[PDB]
Amino acid sequence: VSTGEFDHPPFQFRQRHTFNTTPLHDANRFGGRTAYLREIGPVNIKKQGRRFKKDPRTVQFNVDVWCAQQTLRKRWKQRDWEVIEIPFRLVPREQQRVIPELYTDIPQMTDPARNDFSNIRNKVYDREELQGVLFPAAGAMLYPPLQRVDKQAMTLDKYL
Amino acid sequence: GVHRVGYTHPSTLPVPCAQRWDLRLARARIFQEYIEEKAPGAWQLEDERSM
Amino acid sequence: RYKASPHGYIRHFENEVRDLLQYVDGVTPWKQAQKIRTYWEVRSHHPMPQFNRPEVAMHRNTVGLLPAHMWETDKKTGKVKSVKDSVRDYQTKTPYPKWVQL
Amino acid sequence: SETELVAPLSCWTSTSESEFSPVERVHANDTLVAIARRLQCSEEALRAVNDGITDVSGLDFVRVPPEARRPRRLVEPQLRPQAATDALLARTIAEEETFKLKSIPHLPQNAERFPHEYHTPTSRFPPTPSETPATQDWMAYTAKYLDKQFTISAEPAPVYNVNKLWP
Amino acid sequence: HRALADSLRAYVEFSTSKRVEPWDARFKPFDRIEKDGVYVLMRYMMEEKLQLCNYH
Amino acid sequence: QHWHTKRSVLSSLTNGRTGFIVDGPTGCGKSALMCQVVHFARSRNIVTLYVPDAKVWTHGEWCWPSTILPGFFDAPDAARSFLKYFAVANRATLTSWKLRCTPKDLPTEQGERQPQNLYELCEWGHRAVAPASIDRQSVCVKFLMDELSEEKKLPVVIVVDGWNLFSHETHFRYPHPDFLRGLASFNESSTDIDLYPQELPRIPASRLSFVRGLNKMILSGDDPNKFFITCTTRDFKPFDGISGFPNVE
Amino acid sequence: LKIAKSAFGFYLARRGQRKYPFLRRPHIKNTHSMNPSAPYFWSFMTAKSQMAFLPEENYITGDWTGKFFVSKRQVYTLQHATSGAKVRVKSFPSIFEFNSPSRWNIGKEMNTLTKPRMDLIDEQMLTKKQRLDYVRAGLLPK
Ligand SMILES: Nc1nc2c(ncn2[C@@H]2O[C@H](COP(=O)(O)OP(=O)(O)OP(=O)(O)O)[C@@H](O)[C@H]2O)c(=O)[nH]1
Ligand SMILES: [Mg+2]
Repeated sequence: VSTGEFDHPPFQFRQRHTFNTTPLHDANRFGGRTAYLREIGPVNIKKQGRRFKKDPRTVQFNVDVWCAQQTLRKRWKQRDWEVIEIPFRLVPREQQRVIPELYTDIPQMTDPARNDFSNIRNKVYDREELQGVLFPAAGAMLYPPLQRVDKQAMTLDKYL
Repeated sequence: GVHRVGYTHPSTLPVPCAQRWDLRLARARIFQEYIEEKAPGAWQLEDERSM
Repeated sequence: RYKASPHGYIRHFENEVRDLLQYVDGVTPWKQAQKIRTYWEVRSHHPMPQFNRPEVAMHRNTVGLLPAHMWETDKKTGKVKSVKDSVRDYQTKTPYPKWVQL
Repeated sequence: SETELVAPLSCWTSTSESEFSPVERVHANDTLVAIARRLQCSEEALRAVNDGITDVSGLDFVRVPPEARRPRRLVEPQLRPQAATDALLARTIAEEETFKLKSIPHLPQNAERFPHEYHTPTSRFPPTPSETPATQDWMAYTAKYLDKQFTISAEPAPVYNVNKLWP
Repeated sequence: HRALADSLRAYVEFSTSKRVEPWDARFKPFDRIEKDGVYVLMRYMMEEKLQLCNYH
Repeated sequence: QHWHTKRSVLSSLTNGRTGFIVDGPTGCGKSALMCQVVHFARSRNIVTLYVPDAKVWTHGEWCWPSTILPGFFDAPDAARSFLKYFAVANRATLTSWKLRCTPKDLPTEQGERQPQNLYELCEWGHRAVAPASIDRQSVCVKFLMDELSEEKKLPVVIVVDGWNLFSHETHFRYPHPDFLRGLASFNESSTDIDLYPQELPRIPASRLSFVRGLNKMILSGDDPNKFFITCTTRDFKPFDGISGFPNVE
Repeated sequence: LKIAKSAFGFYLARRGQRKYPFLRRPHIKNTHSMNPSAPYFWSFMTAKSQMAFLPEENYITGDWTGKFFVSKRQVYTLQHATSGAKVRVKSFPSIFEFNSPSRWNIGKEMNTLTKPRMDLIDEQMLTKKQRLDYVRAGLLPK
């Protein structure tokens, strides 16, 4: 549901900088990438040009690679986590099952019987709850345990 | 980040377990699979348009 | 004559590949295959075989790359007027790469 | 004058001795009981070859009894023996000796100096930068470059494998 | 041949020689007075490198 | 306002934590609620830090290594503007404040005065010609926070809008180590800094000298003098699983 | 076609100035093949990798009587210069010879050493009308 532009504008009569119109390879499109596509100047057709830069299919392919990079980039900035490979024994009760690979079965609910329905795929675990498991060697806990909020405590929002 | 990919042999863990890369080599023997050594880790790009 | 024959993609042809290799190797004297050159071995005798294109390393070009002794310059402009002849005085211990004996 | 001959691959005979690994690796958690169960041995037989050892904690490798039911094979069986592939190449291997070919250089002498010039057609973008010693996390970096009396040399490293590119 | 020789000479002479500053000073963080901000960051940490690459 | 009397009441109202963090969706009352708290606090004449937008620190113009704290960092522009407005907002109370620990030797230009107040100190921080302002502000922020943590009787209200920016990494990354080692040619140093860009680990906000000061007050007990009424910001760009390029108009 | 410069003048239609899909024009006429670049010298209209072997056409493949011209994708090799043997290429009107050998040629394909469209024009291969049209464009003097 993005508002951004995913399509390169079609070649036509030369666009110029106007109210309501900008040049085709103007620096403001695709975050200035259009540099890669630009033949500057009053191009002399017969003698000069770089053919791929006016070609619709080629140009659009390039733009599509750039969009893909944008999405990839933002999906990785979106991660706060690493995948760690933990032996079956030591893992929390919810993962003790079989977990079909991606796009293999129906998107899968973590624990329907305990009232948790969410993708097991996207469930993220706290480095602090897995401490005993991930750093057994260390003796004394490296990360201090999470402090949690009493939801039965009388605090400012309960009006007391 | 620029890092060294790393592998922990199961004999060295404080519980033996089957490492995903090892499994990957199994899968490569079974369906004979070219493992591209120079495949850049940074270049995962799904094809947005069709996917 | 009645064989199971692989089809389509080249992977499926494992047997055939081995045979094609065996055959090729058997038929093809090293004496002859010596003589096939790679572009860089050939270009090694061009007077300026190595420099950086502008995309990545351009600023790493050195003035030491230029074969200035090969040409003739104008003092005022700083421009190349003529080029000396390359071939007559050209000495090399390596017309072919060092490992090629014909 | 030349000293020996090597038999063609079809003439080779395999022995249990050459085929199965004599020795076994020891896991961190290992007991003699565990190892024996893994190799199907009786525990006493495992002791016998290993000199009545009791605790295995100080050992990389334990010697395996011939009595063992499940051994490891020394090398993957479905692998092709090198004698076969070299039988494919026989003429070439004789020519290698005739012409006294030690090496055929793939790249020109100075090639690493020009990064964008020699791109083999197996090479892929984006290029990877050479590694750097302390870079993997802020604590390591800080310890090595910024503040050098910093006590924690790296941020706690989970003993299990962390897959940084994933999937 | 001489057109080529000469243009190689020119190309390398350009790669080797210095250039004008690449950044547009009309915007930020570059407009800032040369004694502060990015320019401080440049004078003390990046200067040597910026000169090695000749402001290409 | 008078906490020392009400200590039990207060501590039960936050349940032992040091103040609150207000959270919600984008665009509900959060930043506004913080404004109001600053109004209530300052009208009642309490000493108040107000960071109106946290992004001026963690996502900044630029980032200097701090001068006297090894291994930490500054946002020099954020810091300077802060030292300025903090001083002029609290000037009444801050002029009564005497310095329990700051060196009495501070470097000073001819015709200028050694600070005897917290106000005087903050003044000393931001009034200088650049570049001097830059190192002065580092020293000054370190000592300011060291002074704040040492005051146990005078209520102090710290309002930070967008705390959630202070609790993770800033958008600055540690300089590539080859900026630190000096160089002859790019030709062969075995260096890539000019060839390829690369990401180095982000600098965590907790390594900003300012945020260090605050965290020091939160985490150490034996500071029940201080109240953090703090806020969250969800102002982030939208991302739904594909992104095109934003139309700049 | 209007004028028949070859047999195909009879068989082919021009279809005005008609557009073909990208990089497929029926007839490969490489006007650009000699198009000077100092910085791109080794990447332009040459092999995409310097580890590629020279083409078929640098080698004598079979039992030959001899050839008239060598192909134009043949690459100029130090021996082309040194050996002092005939090196011909088929260009128009007839054939171009490399007579004056230089090392500056080495490592490029003869495509690149032979100017396809010469600044030189024969007035005798031109109709009086065509000569007029070449004077309009400011090529021929008159
Ligand atoms: N007068 C008044 N105006 C409010 C109040 N809450 C919201 N507004 C108005 O509505 C806007 C809501 O914007 P913010 O309060 O900045 O939204 P926010 O919760 O800080 O959301 P993010 O910063 O985007 O995480 C404000 O700019 C105010 O103009 C309120 O409690 N009193
Ligand atoms: Mg807000």
